Amino acid sequence: APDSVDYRKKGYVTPVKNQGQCGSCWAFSSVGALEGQLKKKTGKLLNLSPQNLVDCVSENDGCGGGYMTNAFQYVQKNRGIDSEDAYPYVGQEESCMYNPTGKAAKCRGYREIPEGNEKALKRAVARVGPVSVAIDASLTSFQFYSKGVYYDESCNSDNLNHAVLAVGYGIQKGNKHWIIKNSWGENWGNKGYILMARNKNNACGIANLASFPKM
Ligand SMILES: *C(#N)C1=NC([C][C][C]N2[C][C][C][C][C]2)=[C]C(C2=[C]C(C(F)(F)F)=[C][C]=[C]2)=N1
Repeated sequence: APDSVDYRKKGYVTPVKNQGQCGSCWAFSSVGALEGQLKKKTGKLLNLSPQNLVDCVSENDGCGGGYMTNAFQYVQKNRGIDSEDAYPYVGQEESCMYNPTGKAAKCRGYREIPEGNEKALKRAVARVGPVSVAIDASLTSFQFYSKGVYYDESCNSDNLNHAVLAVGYGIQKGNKHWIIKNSWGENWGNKGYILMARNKNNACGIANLASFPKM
């Protein structure tokens, strides 16, 4: 469709994951944006290791939460991130066991979308690929999402408490959206995904903490 993109159809997006009981959403957001850039740069991707991030990004709080920017900084400084197959997800924080022989991607830094600018976010998604985004995911209504374009007037754009991955944008039945990849399993939402309101005054803080890795 004109003025839309869906990166899942272009091979930039791996299967939806389940973080389990661990607060590693940021590690799944981060590996997601890295996966997209792997495909962009090399023509192929593989699953990258969230557990590598949870365990080794000491600036974040493991299963207590974190920021995607810190993970990108880590992959750059560490000269790599392992594959999921080299360093599998266990759902709790463990000692850092990074080994460069399982290295599957690299990072030369990151950029942040100007705060609150959805138009800038759309150009990022159009010109880069999948972009890491933070949202207010606290509402009951967010959690019980199944179909349509999500909008709730109660969403607080200043309460950013959950990390997700913007993998496209479009319009459905006259409602502009972002295609959002979550890490609560394929059972959640619509096969792991949520369509969130686009251009509805930065609904849920969608454009407030957006970043992508340079590769
Ligand atoms: C993700 N996952 C995640 N987890 C946490 C800790 C657990 C939060 N809590 C939410 C309600 C129900 C059960 C558990 C914290 C964060 C977090 C993420 C961000 C970011 F901006 F990066 F999106 C900011 C603050 C906290 N994410």
